[PDB]
Amino acid sequence: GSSGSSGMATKARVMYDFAAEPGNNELTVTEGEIITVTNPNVGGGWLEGKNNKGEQGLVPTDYVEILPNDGKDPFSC
Repeated sequence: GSSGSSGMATKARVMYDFAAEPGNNELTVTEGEIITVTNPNVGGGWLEGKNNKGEQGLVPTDYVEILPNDGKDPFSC
């Protein structure tokens, strides 16, 4: 029926409101705002996420902490 245990659709929640300079390879996000993770492993401790607009930019993993996915559910409790 389904495919994948953890899932490919990774999500991350912003802990602190971060701003990206105009005309830069960075993305602008806000605290509480969630986005789609595409490249969580860029190189150095950064990740690439896309916004509703469809734009992609670099964001400091220190500002946003990726959230886990639905892990293998436990057997009949």
